[PDB]
Amino acid sequence: SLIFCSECGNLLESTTAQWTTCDQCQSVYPSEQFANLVVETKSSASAFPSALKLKHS
Amino acid sequence: SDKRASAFCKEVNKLVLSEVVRQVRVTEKTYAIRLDLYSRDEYQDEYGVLQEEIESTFSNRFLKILNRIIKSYLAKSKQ
Amino acid sequence: LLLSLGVDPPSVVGHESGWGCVQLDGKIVGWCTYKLAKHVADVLRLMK
Amino acid sequence: NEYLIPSMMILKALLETSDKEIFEGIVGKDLGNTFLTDRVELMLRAYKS
Amino acid sequence: PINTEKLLMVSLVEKACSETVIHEIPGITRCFSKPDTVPKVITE
Ligand SMILES: [Zn+2]
Repeated sequence: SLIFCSECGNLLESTTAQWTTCDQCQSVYPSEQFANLVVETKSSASAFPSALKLKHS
Repeated sequence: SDKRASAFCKEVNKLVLSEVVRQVRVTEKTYAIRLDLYSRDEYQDEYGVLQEEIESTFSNRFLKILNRIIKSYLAKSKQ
Repeated sequence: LLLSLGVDPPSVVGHESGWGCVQLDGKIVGWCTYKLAKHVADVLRLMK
Repeated sequence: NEYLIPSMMILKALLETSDKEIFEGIVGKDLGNTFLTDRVELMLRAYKS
Repeated sequence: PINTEKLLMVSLVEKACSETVIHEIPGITRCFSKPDTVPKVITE
C-alpha cells in the first residue's frame, strides 16, 4: 500500500496533490497507472473490552 | 422479582459502545469507516438496549467524539 | 557453521512472514524457519 | 546529558540507502500488513518533513 | 484535505467506541448480584 520511486529511493509525494516525481531523482511517471489505490485498514483481535467474548470464546 | 431484578441490573449498568462492537475496518482513499455489530439476539442477551437507541445515540455522540479526537490528532500533527 | 547449516542472510532485501531472526549476541547472521531454528539449536548443543 | 534523536534520521545517516530498503527492512513480510505499513508510512512522512 | 498526514484510524475509532456511553448515570457503573434471603444489588 505504498508508492516509492524506482530510480532513487525517495518516497514520492501523494498523487492526490499533483503529478508524481521524486524530489531528488526527479523521475516522472503516469499518474493514472497507480491511481485509485485500495486501502483496507483493520483492527487486531482481542483489543476491545468485551461483554460477550465470555460466551463467544 | 428476580427477572425484574436482573432487568434493573442491566439497566443501571452502563454499556460502553466498545463492549457491543466487533472489528472496525476503515477503507480509505475520501475516507470511510465501517463498524461491525453482532446480531440482535446476542445483543439482547448481554443487554436490552434497543436498535433505535443504537441508531440515534451512536450516530450523534459517536460522530461528535470521533470528530473531536481526530481534531486532536490533527492539532498534534500541526505541532 | 550457521551459514553452512542452511541459513543465509539476504543481500537482496527480502523477508517473509514465516522466517524468524537469528542473532549471535548482537549480530544479524541470517534468518530461518522456526522449525529449522529448533533443529539448529539441537544440533549445535549436541556439538557443544 | 540526555539526548533525543529520531530513528529515521540515524537510520538514513548510517547507510547511503533507499527508503524502499528502509520499509522492506521494517515490514518485510506479508506485503502490506495494515498496522506496520501504515505506521511506517507515517514515520517516513514525518521525517521527510 | 489531502495535506493532512495519515491518521491511525482504527485506533482512533477503537478509542471513540470506549469514549462514548449510551445510558450512564454520571458517576456509576458495574452493577452486580451476589448471594441470606435479603437479596441486594452491589453497585460500583
Ligand atoms: Zn525517486
